[PDB]
Amino acid sequence: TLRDTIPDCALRSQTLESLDARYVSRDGAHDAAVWFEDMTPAELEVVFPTTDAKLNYLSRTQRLASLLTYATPDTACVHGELLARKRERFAAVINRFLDLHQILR
Amino acid sequence: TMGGDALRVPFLDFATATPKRHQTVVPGVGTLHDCCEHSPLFSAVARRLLFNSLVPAQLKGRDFGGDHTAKLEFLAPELVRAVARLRFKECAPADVVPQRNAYYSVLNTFQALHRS
Amino acid sequence: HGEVLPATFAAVANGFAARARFCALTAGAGTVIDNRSAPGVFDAHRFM
Amino acid sequence: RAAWRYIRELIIATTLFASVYRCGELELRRPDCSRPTSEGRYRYPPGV
Ligand SMILES: [Zn+2]
Repeated sequence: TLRDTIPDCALRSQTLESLDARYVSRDGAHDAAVWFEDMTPAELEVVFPTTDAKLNYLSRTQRLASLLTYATPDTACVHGELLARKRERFAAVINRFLDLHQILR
Repeated sequence: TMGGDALRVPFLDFATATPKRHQTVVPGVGTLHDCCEHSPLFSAVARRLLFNSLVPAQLKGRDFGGDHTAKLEFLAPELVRAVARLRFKECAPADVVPQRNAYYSVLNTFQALHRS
Repeated sequence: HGEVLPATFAAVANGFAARARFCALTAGAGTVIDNRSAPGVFDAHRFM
Repeated sequence: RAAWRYIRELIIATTLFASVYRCGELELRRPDCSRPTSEGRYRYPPGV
């Protein structure tokens, strides 16, 4: 009793809105289940087999994407300037963090 | 003497599609994916609603709601009547046998601090 | 002669005797849950 | 050194398990103890 949506649909040649109107938006829809399918692909678990490893990659690619979009002619975005300032300050901070410990010796 | 109602809740064995190699156990709730521990937006709400039971009523404040700390644990009556008719799946038997043990054991270290 | 050798010999041998005795006394017990074979133990190892 | 490492891992894992899952007690024991009584009885108590 109280079946899920995956035993309900059984057909996947359609658009999302049709299925919405046919299974979840009908007045007679019993809607008596909540079960989120596992969407991670095995072709990705076999290489990143750890939530920490799946999060480090998910953050590295996020940083890459945020670098690529900010690097017709508007160019007047505060986020590009913020990323530039952050990169410059990070470079200048690591600069005075290796030399400072070179001096202390 | 027994504290609040947040440290006595039943199982609520909803479901999970994640392998046991990943799932973690947040106290007070069931067993969820591991990604729910690196997200403070959840691991700071599911943990504050627990310790909001150990806190006595003389320490919630001065105008905090009669029965509970409304600023943390309050659901409108419409939302309570709406989530009442929400029903999760049911855990598989071979999976509910150890899930209930993990749940009621990760909670014992709280019903044990409330006594010491 | 001194009473050292036949005392330290016993004191040393008793440890290994007890270890080999505990290794074989538990094999004959009630329900054994030997987990040296791992068909489905990786999940419960990584979770814990 | 590789044995000291495994012993340290076992001890710290047992401590953290006693701290997290308060249900268990986990008396970390050794089989070399428990010398025998009057005759053929060893009475190994619970533990790991
Ligand atoms: Zn912008």
